[PDB]
Amino acid sequence: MLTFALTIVRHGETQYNRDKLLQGQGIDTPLSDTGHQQAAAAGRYLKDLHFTNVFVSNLQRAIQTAEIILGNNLHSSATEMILDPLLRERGFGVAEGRPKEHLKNMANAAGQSCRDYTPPGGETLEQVKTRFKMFLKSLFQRMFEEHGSALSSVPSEADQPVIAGLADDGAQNVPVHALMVSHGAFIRISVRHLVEDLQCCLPAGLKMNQVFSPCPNTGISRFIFTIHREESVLRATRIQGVFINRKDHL
Ligand SMILES: [K+]
Repeated sequence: MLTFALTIVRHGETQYNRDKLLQGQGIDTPLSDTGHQQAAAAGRYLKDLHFTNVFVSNLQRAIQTAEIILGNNLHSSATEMILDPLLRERGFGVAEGRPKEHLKNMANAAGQSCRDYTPPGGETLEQVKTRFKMFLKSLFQRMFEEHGSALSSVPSEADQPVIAGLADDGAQNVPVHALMVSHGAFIRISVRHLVEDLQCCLPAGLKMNQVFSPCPNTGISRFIFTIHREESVLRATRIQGVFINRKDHL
């Protein structure tokens, strides 16, 4: 009954990103000069889209990116930025602020692979995914409550959106449109949840290696959700991937 677009953007570069140090929930660094530039370029790229809703993590690097994107936007000045701590980066505990290479050493020393390993004080992959699941539940409820004017009884075929390599791909006739600004590990985990764990459609020519790749700073992804209410429970009946980790603006 409600169809809405979700655009997902990773925050712009920090000095930690540049120096390849792990950045989680505890070190609240700002954008570097490079990050400010990347955020402005993403803001210019998305400037002609109306974001009816905006959600950002509580972390400064993400808040700044969201602020720059909205400042550059030509349609969304009345949209409030909602801070949601559920969008924070995966926690890395004692590994945070150490070279990403140190995490690999810790994994090795502990006998597990980089994928199985969670450092002390850190979050496991399932814990991060649970946060995204909670975010989705909150997102659906908020979109549904606010966009009664957009609700429709008309069902469609799971055919492909128009993807022309432009900023509005897949959203040309989708007026309800949320922006989500978050973090690389969180987004990667979230994308895999959407694609693998849920019923999901992916367009012609999109390689799975791309779908599951790490997101660059200000890399942009897009999904279209169709949600239904049954027994007062909201559920996604269709999730359509449009593009993943796009960085044409860079
Ligand atoms: K699936």
